[PDB]
Order: sequence, then structure tokens, then C-alpha cells
Amino acid sequence: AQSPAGFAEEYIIESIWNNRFPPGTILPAERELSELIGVTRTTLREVLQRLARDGWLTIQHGKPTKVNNFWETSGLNILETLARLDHESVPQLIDNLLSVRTNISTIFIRTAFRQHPDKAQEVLATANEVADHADAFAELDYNIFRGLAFASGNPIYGLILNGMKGLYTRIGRHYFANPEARSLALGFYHKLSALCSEGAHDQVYETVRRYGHESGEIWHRMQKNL
Amino acid sequence: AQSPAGFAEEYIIESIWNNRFPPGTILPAERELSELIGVTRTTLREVLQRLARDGWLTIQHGKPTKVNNFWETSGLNILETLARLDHESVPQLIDNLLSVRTNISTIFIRTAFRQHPDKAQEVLATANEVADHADAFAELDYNIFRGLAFASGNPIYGLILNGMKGLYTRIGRHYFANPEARSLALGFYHKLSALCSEGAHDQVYETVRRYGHESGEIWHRMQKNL
Ligand SMILES: [Zn+2]
Repeated sequence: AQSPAGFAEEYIIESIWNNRFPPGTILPAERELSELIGVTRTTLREVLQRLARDGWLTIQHGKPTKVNNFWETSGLNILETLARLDHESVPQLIDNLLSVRTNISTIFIRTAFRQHPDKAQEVLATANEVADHADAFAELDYNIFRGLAFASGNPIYGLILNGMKGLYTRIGRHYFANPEARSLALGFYHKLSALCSEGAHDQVYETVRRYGHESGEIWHRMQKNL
Repeated sequence: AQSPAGFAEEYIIESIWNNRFPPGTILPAERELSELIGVTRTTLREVLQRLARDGWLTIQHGKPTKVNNFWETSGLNILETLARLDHESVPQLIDNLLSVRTNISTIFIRTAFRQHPDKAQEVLATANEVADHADAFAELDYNIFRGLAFASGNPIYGLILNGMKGLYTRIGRHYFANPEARSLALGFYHKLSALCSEGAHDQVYETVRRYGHESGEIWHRMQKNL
């Protein structure tokens, strides 16, 4: 909410989620919607355009605006919104995002080590001198996975990490408040550097999967308390 | 272009890409920009909001609008735009997207077969009676990969496929114009069904990688002529 546009956007998303405006149906006319929400038509139009780009709506000239099935039309951009809309399902959403990070990274880290080890090493070296605090590590960690994704030579993995950033770093800012989380991560970045230097193979997959499991354990034990 | 908003959006993206409005700098004032493009301020605002959601810009109240480094702020949503902006790099972009589909699917197809084989089988069965035409196969193929992504039980893989849809199906509509491409795909869906039924393991990874390589060969030989 806050600003009129912010309030309108949140109102419409909440209305779609709670089925006031069910996915699969037509959105109410602009005049009725603006009057219902309490914003000007120009403010509403700007919000509708934003929602359309995020996949919540489909807008077409000379045609009623449709409320989409966002599970079919939205991308990673809605992760943060999903976390806000369904608090009870947040634990599972987080586990799912961490699993995606682990498994997709096995692919691009292996490729990065083979195709651009110099870039991979530069990325991993950023862990040096990192501040021993949650916010610093949350950003460092995200930057390392995103950096390795681009270091693969296939920027599409980078675009995927870009979409994951919002919720991924949010998790990180809480996860890395745990000193052990920071320690395990540093050990991981250091091991990855060694594997890259040695031109290792199977060890990369096993090392990344192991990190996902161990970091996942630390997170789960933190999550269980909340 | 076409509509005023369409023209304005294309103009701004082209200007960012060609460094008229360099990433890392501030976007020209709205009054100047609307006058330069030839659209109303309201049309411009709607376009700016759309561009911001796609990651091209960062808009903040009481602060100049920044032109972002889209490689850092944009997600899969920009794939189609990238293809239109850099024709010479399209062949590589396509190869990269196909590689992502292949490698990420090894993960979610394996998971789907283990966690929800019934859902995986339902998805694969949609290949039955499929029309022997490019458009039909492009949609079927995308629906099968997206379907298996959701069948994994981790919807985030589905969100990734959602973001890939635009460019992925565009490739498909051309790729599947080749009768052999359609045949190889049907053989693949049928083999996947058999592997799911048998509760196969290593065969899944090997089969998916093989399909990526063989379909990639067919596509490359088509691409080379263009
Ligand atoms: Zn997106």
C-alpha cells in the first residue's frame, strides 16, 4: 500500500488470491475498479500495466482484461509476492527455492569450472575479507551463485538467478545471522575454488549437493523454532 | 511500435541497448522524454512502469529514474526482447536456451518420476493423437516440459519454464516444421513414459541428455542454412 499505486496493486493481487477476481475470469471494468479501490483511473492503469507484466493479468486492445492463472503466466518475479500472500506455505516455498539453487547450480558451476575457470575464481575470491555479518553474507552468497551462473558462459542461468534474488537474499539475511551458516558457506566457497583449480569433476556435483544438504539442515533447524 | 505505448517502449529499449540512455546512468526527465518520443505523459508513465517491472529501469518517488544494467536486474522475461535486439547473437541465445531446458529438465523430470509418477504420466500421455504440425508440436513440447516441471512437486521449476515460454515456443514453431524433429520428440516422450513406469534412474539423465544432443543436432543443421 503506502502510495496510491502500491495500495491498488496490493488490493488487486489480494483480490485475485482470495478469489474476489478469480483466475480464469474477466477483471471488472476500470471505472468500477477505480471507484472500488479509491484511486484515479491513471493510477489504476499504471498498476494494471505493472500487474500485466508480472503475469497476473492479460491486457488487450478492444478486449476485456483477463485475470490469468498466474501459475501459468508468471515467472520468478512473483516469488516474493507468493511469500507474502501465503505465510503458512512459506516454509515449503523456501525449501523449494533452496533446492532449485542447489540443483541448478550443480549445472552452471560445473560448466563455469570447465569453460571459464578464471572468471569462476574471480567470483569465489570475493569471499575474501567479507564482513562477519548476516547482510554482508546474504549479498556475498547471492553474488557468488549469480557470478558463477554467468561464468558458465550461458547468461540464461544468470537471468534465473536474477529472478531468484528477491526471495533468495531475504532468506539469506535471516539464515546468515547464524554464525555456523557463515562458516559453512566460507568453507564451501574455498572448496569450490580448490576443485576449480584441480579441474575436478564428480567432486563438484557431490560437493554442491552436500552443501545444499548441510546448509539445508542448518536452515531447517532455525525454521523449526519459528 | 504500432500503438503509442508500443512505440514508446520499443524506443526506450532500443535507446538503452544502443547506449543513447546508457545502463548505469539516469533516464532523461519525463517532460523531455515524452517530447522526444512523441507520446503523452500518461502514456510515457505507463510505459516506464512496464519497463521497470521488466528490470530495464528503477523508479523511486522523489528520485531520478535509473537505467539499470538489465543483465543484473532482468529475468527470463527479457529473452524475447534480447532476440529482437541482437539478431546476430540469436543463434547462440537459442543454443543457450535449449541447453538450459535440457539440463534443468534432467533435475525436475527425475524428481517428477520419483515423487509424482502419476502426474508425470498424465503429462506425457498428452502426446497421444497430437496433430502432425509444427504449431501443435511446439505447444505440446512446451506443455510437456512445463508439465513435468510442476509434476516434480517443486513449482519453482514451473515458474522457470513459464519465463522460458515465449522464446522457447518461438524456436519450437520453427524447429518442429521439420518432420524428423516431431518424430524424435514423440520417441522421447514415449521413452520417458517407459522409464517412469520402470522407476528408472541413471537412464533418465542419460536419456534426457541424449535427446538434448540429438534434437540440438537437428536444430543446428536447420539453423546453419539461415
Ligand atoms: Zn520474470
